[PDB]
Amino acid sequence: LPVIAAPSMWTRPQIKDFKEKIQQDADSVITVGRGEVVTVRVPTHEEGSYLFWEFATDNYDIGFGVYFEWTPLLDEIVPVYRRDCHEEVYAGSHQYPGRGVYLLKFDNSYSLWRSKSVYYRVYYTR
Amino acid sequence: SERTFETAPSEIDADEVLEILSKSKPAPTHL
Ligand SMILES: OC[C@H]1O[C@@H](O)[C@H](O)[C@@H](O)[C@@H]1O
Repeated sequence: LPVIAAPSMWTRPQIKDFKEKIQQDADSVITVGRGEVVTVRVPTHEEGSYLFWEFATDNYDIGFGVYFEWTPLLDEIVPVYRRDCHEEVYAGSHQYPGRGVYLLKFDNSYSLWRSKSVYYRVYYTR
Repeated sequence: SERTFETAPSEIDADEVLEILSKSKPAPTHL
C-alpha cells in the first residue's frame, strides 16, 4: 500500500521582509475570521515532485496543518497545532505522494475575539 | 464557520529554496 513521506518544517526570524514581499500581491493574504477555518487547496503540479510552503501572521498565533486529498480520501501530513508564526516565518516541505490536492488548514476556531491576518506562499519543484 | 478556495503553486528554484533555508532552522512537524 502507498507509503507517505514525512514532511519537514523550518522557522526563520526574517518576518518583516517576508510580509513586505507578500503584501505586494493581494492573492497572497488571507483574513481568517473569529472561529473560522480556512482551507487552501493546492493541486499537485503535473511536472512537480515536492510541495513547499511559507506562512506567517500578525500579532497572534494560528493553528496550522496539512492534509493530502486523493483523486474523498485524506492523508494526514502535518497534524494541526498552533504555531507561533507571528514571531517567526514557518516554512515546510513534502514530497508529492501522487496526483491530488494538498489541504493547508489555517485554523482559528479557538479564537473568540481575534481575527488572524495570514501571509502565505505555496510552490512546487521540478 | 468555514471557508475554502484554491491556489496554484508557483515554481520554486533550487537557489530560491537555498535562499529561504539558509536562514531557517528545523521546527517540529508532529509535536
Ligand atoms: O491573547 C492570547 C491568546 O488569545 C487567543 O484569542 C489568540 O487566538 C491566541 O493567539 C492568543 O495566544
